[PDB]
Parts: sequence; C-alpha cells; structure tokens
Amino acid sequence: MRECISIHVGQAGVQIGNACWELYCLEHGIQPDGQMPDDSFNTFFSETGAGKHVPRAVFVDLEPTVIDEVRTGTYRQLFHPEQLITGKEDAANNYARGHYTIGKEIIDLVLDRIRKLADQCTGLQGFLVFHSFGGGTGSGFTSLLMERLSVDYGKKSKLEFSIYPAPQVSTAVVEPYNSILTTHTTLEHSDCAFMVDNEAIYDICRRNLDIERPTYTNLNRLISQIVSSITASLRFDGALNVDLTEFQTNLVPYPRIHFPLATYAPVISAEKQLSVAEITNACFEPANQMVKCDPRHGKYMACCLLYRGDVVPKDVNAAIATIKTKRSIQFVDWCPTGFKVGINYQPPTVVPGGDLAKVQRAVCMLSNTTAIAEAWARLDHKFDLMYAKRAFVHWYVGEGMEEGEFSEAREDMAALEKDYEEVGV
Amino acid sequence: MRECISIHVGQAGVQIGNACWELYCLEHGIQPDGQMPDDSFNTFFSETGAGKHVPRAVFVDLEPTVIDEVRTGTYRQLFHPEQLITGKEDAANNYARGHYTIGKEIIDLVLDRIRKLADQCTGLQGFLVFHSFGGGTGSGFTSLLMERLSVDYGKKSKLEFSIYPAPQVSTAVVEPYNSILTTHTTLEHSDCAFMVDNEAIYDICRRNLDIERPTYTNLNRLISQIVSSITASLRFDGALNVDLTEFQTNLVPYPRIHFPLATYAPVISAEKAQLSVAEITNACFEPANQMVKCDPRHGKYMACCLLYRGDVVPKDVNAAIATIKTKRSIQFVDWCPTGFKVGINYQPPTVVPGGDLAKVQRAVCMLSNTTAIAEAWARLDHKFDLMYAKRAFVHWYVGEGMEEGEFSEAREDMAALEKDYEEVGVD
Amino acid sequence: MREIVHIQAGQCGNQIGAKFWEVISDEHGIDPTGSYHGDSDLQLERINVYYNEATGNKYVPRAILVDLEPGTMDSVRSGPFGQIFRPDNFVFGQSGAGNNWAKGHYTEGAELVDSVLDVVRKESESCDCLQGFQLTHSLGGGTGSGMGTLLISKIREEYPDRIMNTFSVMPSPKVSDTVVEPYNATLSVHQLVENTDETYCIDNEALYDICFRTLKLTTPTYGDLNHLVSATMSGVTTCLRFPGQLNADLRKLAVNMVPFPRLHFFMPGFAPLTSRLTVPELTQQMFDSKNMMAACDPRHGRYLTVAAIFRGRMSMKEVDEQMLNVQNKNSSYFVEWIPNNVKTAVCDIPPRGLKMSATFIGNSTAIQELFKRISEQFTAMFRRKAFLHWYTGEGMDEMEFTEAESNMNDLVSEYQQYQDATA
Amino acid sequence: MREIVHIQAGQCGNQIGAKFWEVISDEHGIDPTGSYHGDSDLQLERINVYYNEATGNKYVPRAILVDLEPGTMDSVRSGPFGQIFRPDNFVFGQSGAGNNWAKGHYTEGAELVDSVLDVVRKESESCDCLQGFQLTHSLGGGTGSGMGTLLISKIREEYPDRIMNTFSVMPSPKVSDTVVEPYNATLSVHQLVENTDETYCIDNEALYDICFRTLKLTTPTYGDLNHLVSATMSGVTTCLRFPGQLNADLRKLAVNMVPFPRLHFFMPGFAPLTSRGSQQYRALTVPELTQQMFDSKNMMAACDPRHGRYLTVAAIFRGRMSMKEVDEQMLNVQNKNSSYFVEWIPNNVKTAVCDIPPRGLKMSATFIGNSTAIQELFKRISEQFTAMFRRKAFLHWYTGEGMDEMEFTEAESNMNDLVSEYQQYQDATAD
Amino acid sequence: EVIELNKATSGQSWEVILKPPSFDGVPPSLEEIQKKLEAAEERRKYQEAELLKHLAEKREHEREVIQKAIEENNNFIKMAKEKLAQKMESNKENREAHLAAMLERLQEKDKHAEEVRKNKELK
Ligand SMILES: Nc1nc2c(ncn2[C@@H]2O[C@H](COP(=O)(O)OP(=O)(O)OP(=O)(O)O)[C@@H](O)[C@H]2O)c(=O)[nH]1
Ligand SMILES: Nc1nc2c(ncn2[C@@H]2O[C@H](COP(=O)(O)OP(=O)(O)OP(=O)(O)O)[C@@H](O)[C@H]2O)c(=O)[nH]1
Ligand SMILES: Nc1nc2c(ncn2[C@@H]2O[C@H](COP(=O)(O)OP(=O)(O)OP(=O)(O)O)[C@@H](O)[C@H]2O)c(=O)[nH]1
Ligand SMILES: Nc1nc2c(ncn2[C@@H]2O[C@H](COP(=O)(O)OP(=O)(O)O)[C@@H](O)[C@H]2O)c(=O)[nH]1
Ligand SMILES: CNc1nc2c(c(N3CC(=O)Nc4cc(OC)ccc43)n1)CCC2
Ligand SMILES: CNc1nc2c(c(N3CC(=O)Nc4cc(OC)ccc43)n1)CCC2
Ligand SMILES: [Mg+2]
Repeated sequence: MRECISIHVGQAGVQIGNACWELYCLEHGIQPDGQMPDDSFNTFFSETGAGKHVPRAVFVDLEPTVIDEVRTGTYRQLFHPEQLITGKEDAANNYARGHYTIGKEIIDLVLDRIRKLADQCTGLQGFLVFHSFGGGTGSGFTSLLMERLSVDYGKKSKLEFSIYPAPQVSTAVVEPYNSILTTHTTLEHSDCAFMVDNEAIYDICRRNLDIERPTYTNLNRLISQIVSSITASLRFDGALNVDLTEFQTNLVPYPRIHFPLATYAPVISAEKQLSVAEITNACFEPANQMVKCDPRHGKYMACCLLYRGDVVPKDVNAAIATIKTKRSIQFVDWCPTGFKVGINYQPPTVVPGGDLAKVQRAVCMLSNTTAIAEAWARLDHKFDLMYAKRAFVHWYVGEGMEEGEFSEAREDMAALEKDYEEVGV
Repeated sequence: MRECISIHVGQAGVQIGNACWELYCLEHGIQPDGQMPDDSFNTFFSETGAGKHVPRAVFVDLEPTVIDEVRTGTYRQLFHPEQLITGKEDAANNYARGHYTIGKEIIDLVLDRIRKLADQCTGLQGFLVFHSFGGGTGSGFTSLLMERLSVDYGKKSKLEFSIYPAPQVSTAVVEPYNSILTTHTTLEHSDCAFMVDNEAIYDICRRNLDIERPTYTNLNRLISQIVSSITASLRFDGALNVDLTEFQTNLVPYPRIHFPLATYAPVISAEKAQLSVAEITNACFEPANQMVKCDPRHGKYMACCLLYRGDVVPKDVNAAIATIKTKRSIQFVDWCPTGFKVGINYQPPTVVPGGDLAKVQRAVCMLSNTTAIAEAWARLDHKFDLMYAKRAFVHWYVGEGMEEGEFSEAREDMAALEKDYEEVGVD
Repeated sequence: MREIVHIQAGQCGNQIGAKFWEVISDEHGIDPTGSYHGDSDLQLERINVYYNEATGNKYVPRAILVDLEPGTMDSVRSGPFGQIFRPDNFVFGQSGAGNNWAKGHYTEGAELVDSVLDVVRKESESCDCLQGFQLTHSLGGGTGSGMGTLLISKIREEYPDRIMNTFSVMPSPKVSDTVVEPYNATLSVHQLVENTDETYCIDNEALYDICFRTLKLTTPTYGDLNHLVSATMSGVTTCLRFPGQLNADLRKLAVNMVPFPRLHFFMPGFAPLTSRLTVPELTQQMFDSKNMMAACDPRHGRYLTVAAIFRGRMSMKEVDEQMLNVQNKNSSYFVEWIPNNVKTAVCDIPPRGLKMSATFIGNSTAIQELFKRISEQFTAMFRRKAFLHWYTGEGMDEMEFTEAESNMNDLVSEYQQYQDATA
Repeated sequence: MREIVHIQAGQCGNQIGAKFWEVISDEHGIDPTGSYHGDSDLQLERINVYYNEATGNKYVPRAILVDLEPGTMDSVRSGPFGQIFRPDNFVFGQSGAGNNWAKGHYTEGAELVDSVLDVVRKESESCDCLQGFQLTHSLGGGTGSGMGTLLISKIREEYPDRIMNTFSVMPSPKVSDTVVEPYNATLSVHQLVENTDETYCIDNEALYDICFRTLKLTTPTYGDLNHLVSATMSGVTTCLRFPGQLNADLRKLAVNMVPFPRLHFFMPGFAPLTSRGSQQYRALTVPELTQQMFDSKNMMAACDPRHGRYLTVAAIFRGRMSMKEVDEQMLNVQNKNSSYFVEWIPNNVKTAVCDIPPRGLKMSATFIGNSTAIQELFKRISEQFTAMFRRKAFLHWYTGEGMDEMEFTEAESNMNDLVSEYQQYQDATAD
Repeated sequence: EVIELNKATSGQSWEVILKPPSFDGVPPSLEEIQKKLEAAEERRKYQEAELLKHLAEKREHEREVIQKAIEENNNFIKMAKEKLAQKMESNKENREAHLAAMLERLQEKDKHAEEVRKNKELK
C-alpha cells in the first residue's frame, strides 16, 4: 500500500477538496453513502467495519459554516466528525492571525487528527495539502502545519495544491502579503507545489465553457480535473507518477524551484472528439496553463505528459515529433530535451449535469519552467507597493508577528527570483 | 426628579410669583386648593398623599402686607403657611437694611424652609430667584439669600428673574444704588439672570394692549407669560425641551456675561378682532418688542434661545430661523459659529380670564445674549454716578453699617462689566 | 463571529438608531411584535448577527438604548417599532447632559455608565461569538458625544479584543441644537481616533445640503436627514446581515479598510438619493460629492480603500465592468500603493421602495475637510475661550481642549501625508 | 412700621396738634367720643397708624399732650374732641417757661420731662411695630421749643432706631412781638439739625402773609393761621394714613427725601388756599393744582422755591381725578421748570394720588419739598438772632437759668453752617 | 529516441528524448517552532497589557477630573462662607459703633444739662 493523506486548509482548500473527493467517488464508483459494488483506490480511501470507504482526508476551517458544507453535503456520509476541524472565528484575512494566534491554539489538535489517519496507513507516502495563498487561514495556518509535518514526518513527501490569488474574485486587499508570508515559510517544507492561478482558471471557464461570470463551483470543478489527472496513477495502477517521491524525481531537479506549470486540455462545454495531436498542441498554448506566464520567457527543466482515456502511444509520439520540428521548446542545457509520457487508461470523468463535457481523451502536461517566476514577480510587486508605506502592517504586528518577518519573507522571494534567473541562463 | 425651587423676594418678587403660580395652576388644571381632576408639572409641584399639589416655592418679604394678600387671597390654600415668610419691618428702600440690619433677622428661617424643600427633591435642578433690583428687600435680601445659597448648595444652578427699574412706576430715588449694590454682590453667585425692564413692559402694555396707565397687575400678567414660556420646558413634556443647565450653557459665554434679554410675541389685545411662526419669530428681533429697553442693532448677539409654545412645527421654526440668519441687521460675534437654541412645547399659552391678553394659537419667547444690554447697565451706572459724586443718600447706608468702600467697589465692578461687554464684542 | 451588540446613546443616537432598527426589521421580515412574517430564508440565515431569538419564535434586536434624559427614549418606546426592544435594555438617567461633553464624559455619565455596562455585559454573555459593538450617537451634543465616548473607552477596557464600530453624526451650524457643538465634537473626535476601529462619518452638513440642493427640500427637518442616514446604515450593513459572495464581519472590514490605525474614518455614500437608476449611473456616484454623507469632495483627495454594495437584481458582470471602468478613468483619485483597493459586493435583496441601490464606504484622504471644518469652528470659539467655563466647571483642564484639537489637526496632517505620498 | 406716637408740647404745639386730631378724625370717621361712624373701610385700613383701638369699639389718638402751663390742656379738654384723648396722656406742669428756652430745656422743662417719658413708654411699648414719633411745637416760645427739643433728645436715647419727625412752627415778628423768639428758634434749630430725621418747617411769616395777602384777613388770628397748618398736616400725612399705591412710612419718607442728614427741613405747600369755615364755590383743576403747588404764594415756609433748587419733592393729590392727567402735569411742570431741580438726583419728584379729599374741598394738592430755598428762612432767623446777640440783648434771661454765652455762639454757628451747605448744594453741578 | 519505462494494468509510460543535454551532470525543531509561537503570544499579551495600561491611566484622569470639580465646589463654599462671615461681622461692628456714638453725643448733652443747672445754683 501507498497511502496519501489529503489536508484541506481554509475555505478554498475545503471547497476544492469537496470537488476532488466527489470526483474521486465518481471515478472509483463510490456512492454518496460510502458503499461500492484494481485496488489502487485504497491509497486515497480507507474502509470501515461497515464496509464504507472513507477519504484519507482532514479538513481545517475555523468558520463552522464552511465545514458545514462537508458535513451536510451530498458526500457527508463519507466523513467522520474527527476528520473535520473548526473553530469560532477565522483568521480575518490575516496571515499572522492564522499562523500565530489560531495556529498555536489548534496545531496539536490538527496534528492529532492527522496522526490518527497516519496510524491507519501501512506505507504512508505523505501529504497533499490544499490551500489558498490569499486567505488568512489558507496562508497562515498552512505554513505552520507544513513546518510541523516536516518535524513529525521527516522522510514523508509533501505536495501542495495552492490557489494563487486573482483580485477579480478575491475579497481581500492584503492577499499579496499573505501570499509572500506563506511562500517564504513553506518554501523549505514542500517537495512539489502545483499553483492554480484563479485568474487562469477564470479565463478558461469563460473562453472554453462560455460562462460569463464563473462561480467558485465552476473554478473548482475545473480544478478537480487537474488534480484528478495528477493523482490518477496514485489512485489507479498506472505507470507514471506511481508514488509521491516520483513527482520530485520527474519534475524537480532543484529543491527550491519546485513549482511546476500545469496545462490541461481539452475543456469542452457540456452544452456544446479531439485528436491526440490537437490536445497535445493545446498543452503548449499559454491559454491552457493553470498559471498565467509566458513559457517563451523561460527554459524547461522537466516536462511530463499525462494522458487519460483512449490514447495510444503511436499517436502521442507522432504528436511530439510534429511539435519539436515546428516549435522551439528550450530546455536548460544540463537537462535532456524530452518528455516523460504516461497514459492512464481510466477515462476522464465529469460531474453529471455540470458544465464540463465528458471527453474520450484528455491530457495534463506538468512542466518545470523558469517562466513561472513571472507569477512570483507580479505578487512581489504588489507586496512592494504596499510594504513601502507599511500599509496594513499593524494588523499583522498586532497579532504578534514581528515587522521584520515581512522583510525576511520578501528577501527570500528575491532570492527565489534570482535562483530562477540563474537557472534560466 | 428634576425639581426647581422658586424663591420670590420682596414686593416685586412676590407679586410676580402670584401671577406665575396662578398661571401654572390654570396651565396644569390645578385648582386653588391644589387638587386636580404628562407628569412633568411635578418639577414645580410636590404632592401630598391627599392629592394636593403644593408649589416648590418660598415667598419672602421683610414686611407682611403683600404676602398677607396671598395668605387671604384666592390661592391661600395653595401654599403651606410655612412657605410664606414675613418679618415685621421692611428694608425701607435701603439695601443695607435688606442685606444686614433687617435681613439677618430672618435669613436663617428662610434657609431652613428652603432646605426642607430641597429635602423633597430627588434630582434638584436649581433655584429660580424672583426679585426687583430697586427695592430694599429685592436688592439687599436677595444678595444675602444668594450668598447663603452658595454656602449651602455650592455651585448648584441659581438663576434669576430680575426687574430692572423704571422711574415712571418706581417709588424710590435710591434705586440706582440698590441696583448696583445687589448686582455687585450677586454677580459671582448667579449663573444666569433674565432681566425685565418695567418701562419696556409698560410701553408694550400701552402700545399693544391699549392700556393708558398700566397697573402692576397689567405688567405682572405679561411678565407671567414670559416666565411661563421659560419654565414651560421644565413643566411640560414637549418635543424640544430645555432644562436649567441647558439655559446656562447655551446663553452664558462668560461667567459675568450672564444677562440674556427676553422678548415675547405675540402681545395682542384681547378685545381686538393668527400670526405665523415666521411673524412671531421676526417680532422677537424688533426693538419695540424687547423686554429691556436697548437697541440690538447697536450690538452683537452672542446666543439666541427661542422658546416656542402652541401649534408650532419644527419645520416652520427652521424656515423662520433660516430667514433670521440672512438679515445683515442681526449681527453675531466673530467667535460664535452657531448661536441658536430652539425649544418647542406643544401646549398653547394660557391667559387668565378677565385679563387683557388675547388667547393665541402659538407664541414664542426669545432669550438673547446681546452686547446691547450694556446700554441698560450704562443708564443705571450713570444715575449712580450722578448721586454718588455728591454722596447723596450714602449716609443712610453707612448708618446701617455699610462702608463707602462697598459703593466704590460695587461701582468699579460695574465699570469692569461694561468693559467686558465691549471686549466680547471686538473681532 | 456572529453577534453585534448595538448601542444608541443620546437624542440623535436613539433617533437614528430607532430608524435603523425600523428599516432593517422590514428588510428581514420582522414586525414590531418581533414575529417574523417574511417571504425568503435569505432574511433569516444571518439574522442572529443583529437579533436575539426569544421563546415565542420572536426576534429581539440586540440593542441597548442609553440616555441621561428619559424623554427621547420615552418617544422611542412610543414609536412604530418601540415594542420590539427588550424593556430592560433601556438604561436612562434623569438629569440630562446639558449639551455639555464634560457632563456626559465625566460627572453625569460616570453615574450612569456602570448601569449601561451591566446591560452590555448581559448581552455579551448571551453571544456564541461576539463580533463587537456598533454605536450610534452624535458628536455635537452631550450624552451621545461625552457619554458615548466614555462608553467606548470602558467597553474597550473590558473587551479589548472586540471590534468597536460607530455611526458618529457630525454637527453643522446649518442644523444645530447647541452653541457648543464645536467643543463637543472636537473633544469626541480625539476619543474616536484613539478608541474606535471603524467610524462612519455621518455629517449633518452634508445631509442638510443633500436635502436642500438635490431633493429640493427648502427646509430640511431631522426626519429628512434621518431618511438619508437610515438608507446609508442599511446599505453599509448589507454584507453583515445577508448571505452572499462576501460574508463580511467587522474585523475583516477593519483589516481591509484600515491601512493605518488612526485612519479609520469612512465617507459613506448612497445612490439613488431620495426624499420620503442604471448600473453605470450608480457606479459614477462613487465620485459624486453630491452623494456623500460626509461634506467632502472625493475629488479633493485620494481613496485609500473603497467598499461598494449594489442591491437589487442586476448583472454582476455589468457591475464589475462599470466598477473597473470607473476606477481606471479616475485612476488619479486612488492611491497607487494599495493595489486592487476597491471591492464590490452585490445582494439581490433591494432596500424598501427601490429596485436598485448603491452604497459606498470610502476611506478617502478628502475626509480631512470635515475635520478641518470642525477645527476652524473650534478655534474661532476657543481663541476667545467662549463658553469654556461650563467645561472647566466640570473639572476639566484647558489643556484637554488644546490636546484634543492638536490631535485632530494631526489626523488632518496624517491624511494629507498619505494624499501626497507617491509610489 | 405701623404705629406713630404723637406728642404736642406748649401752646402752639397743643393748638395745632388738637386741630390735627379734629381734622384727621373727621377724615377717618371718628367722632369726639372715639366711635367710628364712617362710611368707608378705607378709613380704617391703616387707622392704627395714629389710633389705638380701645374697649367699646373705640379709637383713641396715640397722642401725648404736654405743657408747663397748666391751662392749655384745660383748653384742649374743652375744645372739640377734647374728650377723645386718653386722660392719662395729659402731662401738665405748674408754670410756663415765660418764652424762655432755657426754662423749657434746662430747668422747669427738665423737671416735667420724666413724667412725659412715663406716658411715651407706655404708648411705645404697646406698639406692634413702632415707626417713631411726631412732635408738634413752636420754636419761638419756651416750652414747645426748649422742652420739645429736650424731649426729642431724651426719647432718642431710648428709641435711637425710630424715626423722629416734628412739625416745627418758626416765629415771625408779624405774628409775635416777643423779642427773644429768634433766640429760642436758633437754640431749637441747633437741636433739630442733630436730633430729628424729618422736620416740616411751618413758618408763621408765611402763614400770616397768606392770610393777609391771599385770604384778605386784615388781622389774622391763630385760628386763621392754624387752618393752614391743619390742612397742611392732613395733606403731608395722607400716605401714612390711607391705603394707596404708596403705603408710606416715616422711614421710607426720610430715606427718599433726605440726601444729607442735616438737610432734613422740608418746605410744605398746599393748594387751594382757603379761609376757615368757608364754602368752596368751585373746585380747582389738576393743572391749576399742579402749578399752584410750586408757587411761592402756596408755601408754608416764607421762601420762594424759584430762589433755590429742589433736592427732592413729594406731591400728594387728593380727590377724584385722572392719574394719567396728574402724571401728565407733574411731568410737564418738571420739564419746563427743569432749572429748579438738581440734575444730580435723578427722578427726584414722586407723586401719590388718594381718592379721598379733605373735608370741604373736592380736590387738593399737597407739596413736600426739600429745597435749598429753605435757607431764606434760616437766614431770616439768623439775621434777627445777630441783631440782638451783638448787643447781648436779654441774655441775662438765659444766663439767669444757668446757660453760657458760648451756647448761643455755637447754635448760631450751626445755623449759619446749615445755610452754607444749602448754598453749597444749590450751586453744585453734575459736571 | 523512445525509452519504454513501465507498463501496468491501468496504463503505460515511456520517455521520448529529442536532444540529449549539452552539459553533463547537474550544476527547524519542534522546540524552535514552539518558542517562536510563544514569543508571538508574549508580544500579543504585552501589546494588550500596554493597551489596558493606557485605558487605566484614562480611568484615573477621569477620577481626577471628577475629584477636582468636587474640590472646586468645596472651596467655593468655603470662600463664600468666610467672606459672608467677614462682611456680616464688619457690618455689625460698624452699626454698633454708629449707635454707640449717637448715644454718647446724647449723653454728653445730658451732662451739659446738669452743668447748666449747677451753674444756676452757684449764682
Ligand atoms: N478556486 C477557488 N478559490 C477560492 C475559493 N474560495 C476562496 N478562494 C480564493 O481564496 C482566497 C481567499 O482564501 P480562503 O482560503 O478562501 O480564505 P480563508 O483563509 O479560509 O479565510 P480567512 O481565515 O477569513 O482569511 C481568495 O483569493 C479567493 O478568491 C474556491 O472555492 N475556489
Ligand atoms: N413688574 C413689577 N415691578 C414691581 C412690582 N412691585 C414693585 N415693582 C418694582 O420694584 C421696585 C421697588 O422694589 P420693591 O420690590 O417694591 O421693594 P421691596 O423689595 O419689597 O423692598 P422694601 O419695600 O424696600 O423693603 C420698583 O422698581 C418697582 O416699580 C410689581 O408688582 N411688578
Ligand atoms: N401758627 C401758630 N403759632 C402759634 C400758636 N400759638 C402760639 N404760636 C407761636 O408760638 C410762639 C410762642 O410760643 P408758644 O407755643 O405760645 O409757647 P410755649 O411753647 O407754650 O412756651 P411758654 O408759653 O413760654 O411756656 C410764637 O412764635 C407764637 O406766634 C398757634 O396756635 N398757631
Ligand atoms: N441627523 C440627525 N442629527 C441629529 C438628530 N438629533 C440631533 N442631531 C444632532 O445632534 C447634535 C446634538 O446632539 P444630541 O444628540 O441631540 O444631544 P445629546 O442627547 O446630549 O446626545 C446636533 O449636531 C444635532 O443636529 C437627528 O435626529 N438626526
Ligand atoms: C462589513 N460590510 C462590508 N461590505 C462590503 C465589503 C466589506 N469588506 C470586508 C471584507 O471581507 N473584504 C473587504 C475588502 C476591501 O478591500 C478594500 C474593502 C472592504 C471589505 N465589508 C466589501 C464590499 C462590500
Ligand atoms: C410720608 N408720606 C409720603 N407721601 C408721599 C411720598 C412719600 N415718600 C415715601 C416713599 O415710599 N417714597 C418716596 C420717594 C420720594 O422720592 C423723592 C419722595 C417721597 C417718598 N411719603 C411720595 C408721594 C407722596
Ligand atoms: Mg416691600
């Protein structure tokens, strides 16, 4: 066995978790009551004495109405009360409150519930941690938790699914502060972090699903498809990325530069069959990335293609040939120019009645490109604008954070930028 | 709660008290025995277990003839005998006798009776002291009383309704002396003094009421309406109310500058065969309708308190006052960004049957602190100087123990008061 | 983070407070007998933020009614929704504040303040999770101003970790009640700088001007002004009271609206202006001085932060479009060093009598003008020491006056400093 | 301030005192037996000022009758109203003072004065609130002048806080040939300057002049002169005796009329002038009464008011008439005649009206002036005094009783000092 | 160049190499965390302690304002009382002195009278 434990922190983390676990249940045939008529799905689901299949998941959100979504939702019977951790007040958009005030209060309880899950594993691979950059809880508590997991599970892999802020849909002006604070503190404690730019997802739902104003459900159902593509060979007996350490092997040659660019296709409107070559071309169109950035402004370190559904290798290699001839895909020079390809035969699955159409074949490309540092630069600039005037800094300091943590986090991001530049030359 | 104690001193104070308490009774439906067939009349009337409503008042006079008329008059059962306090000999028009020789003989009894009235109050607001400037009791005994009230009650609010002398109706030539002496000694003990000029009240009774030779009862009934307009805010639950502290705060910019000018409108002849909220407001700034002879166009307003009663809606007061703010002939001091305080009580003014004042649907009484009232102090000071330059009559005061130093000290205080009115009018 | 404790102090405080409870009881479907009779469960999902639910399926406002004078609270009992308030939440003295800040803040208010705090504490103990306090009051009078700021301070000392929110009515010579309003207001502004987290500046100068100029009411009354206040108070509290994309609370409001602790004075604004309508037009009144409830021109300064609430049925994409279009065309009037400093919420529940409404909560450096106007009126009185003896008679030193105005002139300078700051 | 204690001393004092009591008794409805047979309670509201109420619903004058000569009170006892007086209040000696002030003041008068004080004490102690005393007397004789001023001094010692009022008849060579009357008058005036609060100057010179010139009495008798005195005394005591807008008393009179202690000698005036027991065929008009009041022909002191200035004036109009019209004429006579009123005592003329006229007249006016022209009276006495004293004429009449020349010099110095300060205030300016 | 990597029941994987690399080769304890959280808590508590200290200093000023007004009232009473006693005594003494002088003049006259009567007997 190769169990993975999922932890969802903050509202974004919990609601994206709802979407993924619903999608996992649809893919593995687990009913909402937890019953079910390849045994790889046990890496993500345990089984009780009643024969019910329970997600290896912990949900942490200090506002009870968010957690109430889980415990009164369609899949509520999947979850046991000990998996759901809530409080009185959330972090009020304040990283310092999430990390220090709430964090010191709830960290042992959260680690206790994680430990209970881990005790049920015989070959625990590690943790998949879902959270926002911009939320006070998603940023502040997640970073404390990652530190403590590094202490408590020293040899275990830790992957992140991180919601990168988009002001269009955010309600917090201080999200750039929270994003830099939590990136600095988490950097040394995560092995592989897949950022999801809310602006990128929003644009994909508008362009490819013809939705004027995409809901959080829209964004989250699209995010679930990416996560599902990434975890498919953990939950089925696939061939590529069959355990958590393989993600760092296949995508992260340098530890600090552990932020792969995900590209996904096809996204077809439900109210509306593409070839291997077409969906393969789409992986090299910036409009389908999960983070807004320009790969031409970078070099690749690693690139994997994860195919799902009716995909035959001759059709993939054909598609790759035609791209290399017509386009310049520049790898760093200490790295081979090439692709690791995996095909998972399990067909892409969509929520019935949702706005995603069911396709015969899909693909997710996971690439480590220095171009993703553009996303860091946009964040760092907004940080700099506000921090020069110490705007809002007193809310963080009022919660016990030292002002110098702003400067120390921001220097780290400067170093991250130069690390990306050095690697890209 | 919120009680006010009324003290009426000397002939003028007592006779005006007769007019006021009579009017209060008709306004509240209290019969001459204190029985009556809105709770706030209890600020002026305590109540016995028999249902008798007794004025929170003391009447004091050093001679018994005037208070004897109360003791044998229509309202002889309204008061308890112990509230009506008389000596044998009056002050013979001599401040020194009111304040010392004769007043000392009765002052402790008055303070004892006032303390018993205070003992019946759960939230005493303060004292309203009614007196003339010119009489020996009105001047000298009021001064003694005020000083004794400061000792007993500290800074507790003391306000005055004062009769400024008019030669036409006065029977004493030494009134300028008594006026200045009581003003000197009372200055630091009074919070606010509403001055009434008998001459102005006289001229209004002749002009507006077609009375050839107004009597004291004619003047007192008009003065009663003004007193009732002021105290109505404390006796009735109206829309806009003004309590004793709010009068002081909104009319007195400096401790010594505490003599607002009353004006009242409309004053209509009963026999003549309704004035608007704007009209009666405008009449309050007409120099003829003043209750003290002075010319406000000669000075600067420092505070205007307008007390409306009857059928008056707040909107119409707002429109009326907005016009007033546009009249360049109505000048306020540099240092007063806003000077208006408004009160509206909704019970119409009540007139005594058999009286000369017409019943009206609405009325207003304005209290204005104007630098022009300095003119009235100037007139009094000059009459004082004329006689005092010759020390005329001073021997009557010195014989009762006063010193000449008190005269000059009093007059110098009045000179400083005149200089104070000049100073607060500079830009 | 659920319950707000609302307090209303003094005459203005209780009049605009009562209108507030009138308006939002109607929106939430509560009659004056506390019984719910509404049509939608959007009206009850967050109704505990403002109402306690009693035994008989009835709702009682979490409201405490305070005055040193028994009169205006007697007239609130007699008012339309008078029977909805808990009878033991009326805490009233007898002898009034005499229009004197010193009386409400020191001697008279001290005599009543512990009675109020007992009622405040009984309400705070019946709260699952106390968000904080919402106080309505005037600054120009005696009780709301003097005793309200005393109440603020004592509440801060007993609940230092809860948010303090005020609706603070600013005086104007155009609609005054007492000659000492400049003293009362300046002494109170110093207290709010130090002790509140969020203050909506409700300016009687601007209310009067809106009624006279835009609404053609040649003689505005308090009823006319209070129709504007109650429309504003409904609009700014929308996201506290209804479920939506933004489920706001008073601490999130402070975190995102207040970049510097002293700079927590908001310019409210409302469209359409009405006496007792397109999306693009609604958006534009953000910069219209004619729609501001504080007598300040937003184009005289720069927005640090802005909150906009759109109410009614309308395209949230068209709203987001116009909001961004207004921000860019007016870029010179937002500070560049706070990116994305306007946030918009939409709520499908229109206010009564309107199909669509817009409400703006601005943290603008132009608010300094309101405080400069008070300062000048303070100084014109104080340089002549006019009426001062009524305050020193209460034990106050003259230095408290000079300290209060220099603090207010500092607030003005601080707002000017960020107005001029560049990226 | 209610009761007045009346004292009448010597022949003049008892004659004018008796006439006073006949006149005001008729005005209050008291018959010679003390019973009240009047028609108006106005007559009784303040009747206690001058009368005690006795046993049989009776009213007895609060009056003490004094004379060294025994026969003058037999004259009173048999005069009309002689029976009204308390019998115990007659205090009679054996021998008159022989027109000798020293006898009245130092010797014979001093032996009778303690007996007078007996009566004065019993009347005064029975008073609820004693205003003070009024004394009628002549200054030219020996008893009224000498024992009269001695009484004032002795009474003042026991009642120093009560007002001392006197009706003092000044001598005139036109009326009496007794050459030493300037001596008796000057010795008296000295005492009055120091020991009385208010003195009405009743000048026999004026009374004779009025009787001779205006009433065409070729040979006036004391009866003729006393008719003018009694009409004056009724008028000046009107506001003490009747209820009106001004309830006067002796102290409010003094305070308002006397700006300087020594200058308390009033010039009374009366209109109309009439002879005794004479029908008045037509009453007078208010402006007639008003101007005639300030006319030198109507003054009871032989002084022209236009020769000085009024410090203070009190005017009493009596009868049914317009108080509007009375104030109108009084304001008029003041404004046209502004030069005869000191400017530095503002509002120094006060007027009362009483609807009850004296008997025989439908309307009357009585004038009480504190005028500096009164110095003409004291200069007249002073000149007669000097014409004798420079010759030391008749001084042995006085040194025989124990006096010294120096007491004459001192009294003359004091009266000439009085004249000087009248002149001082006559010439004083408000500038 | 295609390199087969793995084959399984639910998928297969290989590596496609287009061009080989130019350059060969590649170029906090639990106690530390707990201390940092405890330090931040102590800074919160210090900041809160300092807030309450400022509010407590305001309470004491309020007590000092209220006390001061009570002292002003008390000293106003005390001075009014002192001065009134001073005036009434000085006035009493004055009036008694005037009366005593008036009687002493009258009594000097009384002795002069006895000297007049004595001079008469001497002659
Ligand atoms: N894709 C996606 N993003 C979300 C979702 N919910 C919130 N976000 C984004 O997450 C950021 C806010 O972070 P959250 O994690 O939801 O907030 P939180 O930390 O739980 O809340 P606080 O403790 O009050 O600060 C913003 O950028 C939101 O736009 C969601 O359901 N899906
Ligand atoms: N308005 C009014 N004024 C009066 C009345 N009575 C007297 N005055 C005025 O009061 C002043 C005289 O003072 P009084 O009050 O009569 O005298 P007193 O206080 O009784 O003192 P004494 O009688 O001297 O002991 C004069 O100006 C009178 O005109 C009255 O009834 N009404
Ligand atoms: N007007 C008036 N004057 C009188 C009358 N009787 C006397 N006189 C005047 O009084 C002065 C003389 O004094 P009298 O009163 O007769 O004397 P007396 O006081 O009785 O004292 P003796 O007779 O000397 O013991 C003279 O000036 C007389 O003219 C009178 O009845 N009327
Ligand atoms: N907008 C508005 N302002 C008011 C109202 N009542 C009073 N004010 C203002 O409040 C200030 C006077 O203070 P007030 O509340 O009445 O006195 P308090 O009872 O001592 O608090 C002045 O600026 C008045 O204009 C009202 O109902 N509405
Ligand atoms: C309390 N009522 C309320 N209404 C609203 C908002 C709001 N807040 C709180 C919040 O959560 N975000 C936010 C971000 C922000 O950026 C500058 C400004 C203000 C707020 N609060 C935002 C729209 C309406
Ligand atoms: C004794 N009979 C009497 N008659 C009268 C008066 C009068 N007094 C007393 C008083 O009260 N005022 C006054 C003021 C005054 O000013 C110059 C003059 C005189 C008096 N007394 C005045 C009218 C007639
Ligand atoms: Mg009197």
